[PDB]
Amino acid sequence: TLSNRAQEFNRRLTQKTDNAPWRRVVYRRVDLMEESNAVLYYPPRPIGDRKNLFSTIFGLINSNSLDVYEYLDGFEAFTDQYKIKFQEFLDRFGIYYQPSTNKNAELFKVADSDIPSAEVKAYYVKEEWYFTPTNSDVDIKIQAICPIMTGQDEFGEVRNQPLFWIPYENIRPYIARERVMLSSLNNTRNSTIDDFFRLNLYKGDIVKTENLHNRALAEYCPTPDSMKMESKRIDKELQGFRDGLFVTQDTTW
Amino acid sequence: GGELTGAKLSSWNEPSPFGMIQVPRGSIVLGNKEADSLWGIPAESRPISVDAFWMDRTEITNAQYRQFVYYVRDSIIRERLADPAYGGNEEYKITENKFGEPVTPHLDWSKPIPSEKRATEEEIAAINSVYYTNPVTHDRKLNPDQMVYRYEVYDYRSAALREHQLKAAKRNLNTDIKVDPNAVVMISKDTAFVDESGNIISETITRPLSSEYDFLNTYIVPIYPDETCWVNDFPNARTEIYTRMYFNHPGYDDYPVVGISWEQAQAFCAWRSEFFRKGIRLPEGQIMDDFRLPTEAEWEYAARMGDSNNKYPWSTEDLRTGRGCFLGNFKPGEGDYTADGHLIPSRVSSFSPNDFGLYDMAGNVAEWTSTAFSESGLKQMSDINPELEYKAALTDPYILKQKVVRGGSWKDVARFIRSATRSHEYQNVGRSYIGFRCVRTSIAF
Amino acid sequence: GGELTGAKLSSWNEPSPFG
Ligand SMILES: *[C@H]1O[C@H](CO)[C@@H](O[C@@H]2O[C@@H](C)[C@H](O)[C@@H](O)[C@H]2O)[C@H](O)[C@@H]1O[C@H]1O[C@H](C(=O)O)[C@@H](O[C@H]2O[C@H](CO)[C@@H](O[C@@H]3O[C@@H](C)[C@@H](O)[C@@H](O)[C@@H]3O)[C@H](O)[C@H]2O)[C@H](O)[C@H]1O
Ligand SMILES: *[C@H]1O[C@H](CO)[C@@H](O[C@@H]2O[C@@H](C)[C@H](O)[C@@H](O)[C@H]2O)[C@H](O)[C@@H]1O[C@H]1O[C@H](C(=O)O)[C@@H](O[C@H]2O[C@H](CO)[C@@H](O[C@@H]3O[C@@H](C)[C@@H](O)[C@@H](O)[C@@H]3O)[C@H](O)[C@H]2O)[C@H](O)[C@H]1O
Ligand SMILES: *[C@H]1O[C@H](CO)[C@@H](O)[C@H](O)[C@@H]1O
Ligand SMILES: [Ca+2]
Repeated sequence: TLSNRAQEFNRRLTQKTDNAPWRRVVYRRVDLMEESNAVLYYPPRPIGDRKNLFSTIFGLINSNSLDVYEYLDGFEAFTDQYKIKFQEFLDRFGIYYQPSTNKNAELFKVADSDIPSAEVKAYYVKEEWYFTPTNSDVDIKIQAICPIMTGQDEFGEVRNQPLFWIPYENIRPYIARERVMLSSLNNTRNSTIDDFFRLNLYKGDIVKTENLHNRALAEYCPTPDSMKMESKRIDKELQGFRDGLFVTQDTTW
Repeated sequence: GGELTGAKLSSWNEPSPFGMIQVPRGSIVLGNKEADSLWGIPAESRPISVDAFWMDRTEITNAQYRQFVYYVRDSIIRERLADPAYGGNEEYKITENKFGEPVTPHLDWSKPIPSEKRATEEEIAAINSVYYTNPVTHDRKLNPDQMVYRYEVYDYRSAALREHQLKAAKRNLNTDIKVDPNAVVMISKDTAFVDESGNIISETITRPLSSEYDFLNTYIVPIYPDETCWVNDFPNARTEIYTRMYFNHPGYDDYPVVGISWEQAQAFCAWRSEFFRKGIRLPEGQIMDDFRLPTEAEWEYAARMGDSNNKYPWSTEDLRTGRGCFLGNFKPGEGDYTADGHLIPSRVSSFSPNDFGLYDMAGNVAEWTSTAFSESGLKQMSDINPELEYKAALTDPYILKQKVVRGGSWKDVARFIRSATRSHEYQNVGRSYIGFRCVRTSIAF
Repeated sequence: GGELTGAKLSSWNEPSPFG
């Protein structure tokens, strides 16, 4: 389908972090109920050929065109042992489905009202900040994303269940073609989900960081205010690394 | 032997191009750090560094492009004169030297073309073969379908890629990895030719990498300006006068050329490089760089005078001088193009230049760059000499053939004449508000 | 060849219409 020129260009447009002298993995929670974050949310339910990010993910999974992996509590394993079986996901999260009319591009039959495109209201983003050795610049590479269904908790209270991990390389080709609008004040669909992620237009709070104890911010920040404070502290650490890289604004000479 | 002296090379001579100013190496933060918040467009900024280069003082004018058009016309006429089909005069195509040794056939530009009044029937037919007369209006103009320019470009960067080494053993310096004998590298190139029927056949060839010819791209491009743009760009307007006179009136000679597509601009740059090389004497070993369209990073650096505090190609943050005179030719008022004195483009150098010495980097006509357009293109380019180069395949989707445009034009609002604003256009599309200027890498120490 | 001069056109005379 793709031409040779396009393949070469795409392989030239991939970020490489192989020999980076510095690295840092950060797990952020992106809330779709915020402006500049609802780009992944609109439309909550499909409008003709318009779907939000989770609708596209669910559609690709309905075919055999997307491999997603189970959300484990502590680590990410994108191996065949953890590959998600679609059949034992709808029953697990109670999504109504029927036998399909054709096994091609359709594993089952799911109505739009069944698909939690509007209930999925948050995402997990696994960023990797890296320092390029040849260029001496700091960049961010997205490793994986994970939708969070916000369905009500049984017996009361709200329960947020992460669904599964989507390796970003697996979904990148599909989300580079669907144009979206990046604002409510300008409805032109002049961008894509891939541009939204590559430009780091999402705003999330750091919920985890790759450390030597495998600790998550929740394990030592009881109150939400403390969690926000810790996220601010870690963001300050990253920005301070970037600032300390360079000395062109030091006037103590 | 002895001590370690140096094997100095032979001193070269650098010819400073005419009509060009020098832009020094430096750094700038491309983009703006604040957004409008009413355009709904997030602000993107990226610091980059560029090397020194020569940049055209003004945008290419109608006469400057007419020189290219006239060269193409004269070359085609000479090719037809020394042709049995039209004429047959061998004196217009040299095939042997003064000693009889076979050589590369080429045109004899010394002998003048026959004058129409003094030309014979065959010469007159050859001369008229490149013209076209309207049967209704009886107007004789150069045939756009005959004004085609042929040129080749060698892809030095692709040939230098490690994955494209002609020897398989040299494509991987990791000794742990053994070079597969079956491994094949697929390369794409462009070729074009004129068939016996006279139609131009252009194609993208994909084949295994085997030789240096895999890195040569050949183009035959119709280069006559698209004058109908004036009518097509503005429905329900009386703009056919410009479609008839803008490129053909002597009073518009110094106005920027419009209706030129990205491919035609590249062809003009190649012709300019060849023309410049033909008329200079270069010592053995001397190597020069060719004229080219600027990169969007280079253009933005030159427009803002290498200063990150400038939004426009002038120091002040306003759009008028202290006396109320506008600093460029754009659309300042609602339905009010003429507030600055000009409705359509104006004569180049009608306003004050840059600190670098460049005119009309804001307004007049927006200018082609060599960068392929991408929404996240600023993040995907390099830190040094940033460039996003794409040679689209012919059978590629149309969406992949967009190139970045910079500067703003006579029909743009003040937002789009800001040096950091990016527009785009398809590579085969010409507009009545897009021109271009050329750049040349300068070897300076 | 040489540098990029211009291929100028032949100047025209503009008549001023009567009345
Ligand atoms: C003039 O240009 C038009 C294109 O606009 C050509 O017309 C095309 O081709 C004709 C046959 C068809 O009607 C259409 O396809 C049409 O689009 C037309 O043929 C002319 O260009 C051609 O002839 C030129 C010429 O005879 O001067 C060529 O000039 C250049 O190429 C020479 C190739 O050897 C080159 O010589 C070489 O380099 C020099 C520096 C020296 O080392 C010498 O020994 C080498 O052989 C000339 O210097 C160039 O000027 C032109 O390439 C060619 O397309
Ligand atoms: C682009 O490609 C077409 C062919 O697809 C070229 O040929 C034209 O197309 C045909 C259909 C028409 O009859 C004519 O118009 C004809 O001229 C066209 O000119 C363009 O050619 C360019 O690309 C070629 C390519 O990529 O194949 C270049 O390489 C070819 O020419 C070389 C000339 O030396 C040739 O090398 C010679 O032959 C080989 C077998 C070997 O003996 C070697 O030592 C010889 O020098 C290459 O193998 C060819 O591939 C071509 O030069 C270039 O203009
Ligand atoms: C809130 O306070 C607790 C206790 O000091 C911290 O662990 C947490 O990081 C946040 O600052
Ligand atoms: Ca301009």
